[PDB]
Amino acid sequence: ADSCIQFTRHASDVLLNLNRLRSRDILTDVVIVVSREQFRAHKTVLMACSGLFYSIFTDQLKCNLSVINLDPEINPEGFCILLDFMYTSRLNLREGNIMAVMATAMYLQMEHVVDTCRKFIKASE
Amino acid sequence: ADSCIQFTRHASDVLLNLNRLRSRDILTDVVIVVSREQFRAHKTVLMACSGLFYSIFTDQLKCNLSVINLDPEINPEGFCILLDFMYTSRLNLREGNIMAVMATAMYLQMEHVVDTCRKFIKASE
Amino acid sequence: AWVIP
Amino acid sequence: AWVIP
Ligand SMILES: C[C@@H](Nc1cc(=O)n(C)c2ccc(Nc3ccnc(Cl)c3C#N)cc12)c1ncccn1
Ligand SMILES: C[C@@H](Nc1cc(=O)n(C)c2ccc(Nc3ccnc(Cl)c3C#N)cc12)c1ncccn1
Ligand SMILES: [Cl-]
Ligand SMILES: [Cl-]
Ligand SMILES: [Cl-]
Ligand SMILES: [Cl-]
Ligand SMILES: [Cl-]
Ligand SMILES: [Cl-]
Repeated sequence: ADSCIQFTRHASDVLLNLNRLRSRDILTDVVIVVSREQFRAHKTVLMACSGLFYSIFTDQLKCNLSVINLDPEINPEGFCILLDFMYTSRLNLREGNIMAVMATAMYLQMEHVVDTCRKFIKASE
Repeated sequence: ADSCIQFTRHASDVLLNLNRLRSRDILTDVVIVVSREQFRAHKTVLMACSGLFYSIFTDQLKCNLSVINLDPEINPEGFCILLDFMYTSRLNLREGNIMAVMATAMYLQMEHVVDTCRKFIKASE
Repeated sequence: AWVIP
Repeated sequence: AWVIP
């Protein structure tokens, strides 16, 4: 209907609760392995944030896997920063991590993150 | 870190994708039964929006159920309107449905929805 | 909160 | 969009 009212803060309040569930390991259904490191998450949140995870978890075989191994070239700290961004909207971008965050966001297919990384690098040239 | 940047639209863009997954029946993990009607959903979204579903899906036995039956007094249209609100932030509140939406929101423990229903009823007295 | 979207 | 929160 075109006669709906809207609760402004609803989407933000939902995302905060999804991050609380992740913190407490409640109903997490996949482990992402990045070299020696492991990260527990919810497949639906990963798909909602990333073109790579959307493709993986809509595949008729990969949708049922409980472990996904990323390319060995991916930096674990870069992945951790992006997983935190998926669950909070906040990106911890610093001089010391920007190259790893940008390469990881290109692999994960997160376009707006790639674009702000490019802008911050260009400003320092 | 206190040095994070924030993408304003991120939470809203995530919620839109969760509703698209529900529309296409992708990775839905529970059926909610309301008398003769059935509704497919994601347990994590239900818990993030409702005090009743948060209690149900954190229980050591009920967390593993694939079907949940609601009280026979609950109106299916009232439940459908609230499920759509959970996945969109938009509430289709009308003269013809407000009493059923308010009773359903009290049962589901959705406080801000109960509060706007009370305000709209009081204005018509 | 509530608004007209 | 990006802002200082
Ligand atoms: C939240 C964030 N998501 C995405 C950012 C991005 O760069 N790419 C390339 C994505 C590619 C695919 C998806 N996932 C879906 C796409 C279409 N339909 C569905 Cl059902 C899903 C799901 N789940 C999400 C993203 C964003 N979206 C839009 C604007 C900004 N940020
Ligand atoms: C999105 C909406 N959620 C809720 C509205 C509401 O009236 N009640 C009583 C709730 C009760 C419980 C929960 N769920 C949780 C609570 C604490 N910690 C966790 Cl991990 C979860 C989860 N998942 C959500 C709601 C809202 N929250 C805050 C303000 C407005 N709307
Ligand atoms: Cl918290
Ligand atoms: Cl597996
Ligand atoms: Cl992005
Ligand atoms: Cl759509
Ligand atoms: Cl069952
Ligand atoms: Cl609410």
